Amino acid sequence: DNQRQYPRTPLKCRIRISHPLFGELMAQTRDLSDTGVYVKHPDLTQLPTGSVVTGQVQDLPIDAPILQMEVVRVDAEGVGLRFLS
Ligand SMILES: Nc1nc2c(ncn2[C@@H]2O[C@@H]3COP(=O)(O)O[C@H]4[C@@H](O)[C@H](n5cnc6c(=O)[nH]c(N)nc65)O[C@@H]4COP(=O)(O)O[C@H]3[C@H]2O)c(=O)[nH]1
Ligand SMILES: Nc1nc2c(ncn2[C@@H]2O[C@@H]3COP(=O)(O)O[C@H]4[C@@H](O)[C@H](n5cnc6c(=O)[nH]c(N)nc65)O[C@@H]4COP(=O)(O)O[C@H]3[C@H]2O)c(=O)[nH]1
Repeated sequence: DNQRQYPRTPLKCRIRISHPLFGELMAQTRDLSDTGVYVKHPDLTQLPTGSVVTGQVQDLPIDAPILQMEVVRVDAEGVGLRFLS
C-alpha cells in the first residue's frame, strides 16, 4: 500500500518560497524526503497545482541550494512540493 518512493522525516526550517508572478514569502518546512517537501504557510494554500516555485532554506552557515519545486497539492495548512529533475 505504501506509494511513497522515499520516506519522509520531520524537518522544520525557514524557507523562502518565490514565484515569478505570485511573489515571495518566508515559510517553514514540515517534512522532507529525497523527492519532496511539505511547506507550511496559509498564503501558499491557493497556489495552483503545477505551479513551479523556487525554495531556498534560510539561516544556514553556508548558502543553501535554490531548488525548483512543483506544487503537487495544497491543503488547509500549506503545500506538498516535489523537487524538479
Ligand atoms: N495527494 C497527496 N496527498 C498526500 C500526500 N502525502 C500526504 N497527503 C495528504 O496529507 C494527509 C496526511 O498525511 P500524513 O500525515 O503523512 O498521514 C498519512 C500517512 O501516515 C499515511 N499514508 C497514506 N498513504 C501513504 C502512503 O502511500 N505511504 C505512507 N508511508 N504513508 C501513507 O496515512 C496517513 C493518512 O493518509 P491520508 O488519509 O491519505 O491523508 C494524507 C493526504 O490527505 C501525497 O504525497 N499526495
Ligand atoms: N515530503 C513531502 N513530499 C510530498 C508531500 N506531498 C507530496 N510530496 C512530494 O510530491 C510527490 C508527488 O506527490 P503526488 O503526485 O501526490 O503523488 C503521491 C500520491 O499519489 C501518493 N501518496 C503518497 N503519500 C500519500 C498520502 O499520505 N496520501 C495519499 N492520498 N497519497 C499519498 O503517492 C504518490 C507518490 O508519493 P511520493 O513518492 O512521496 O512523491 C511525492 C513527494 O515527493 C508531503 O506532504 N511531503
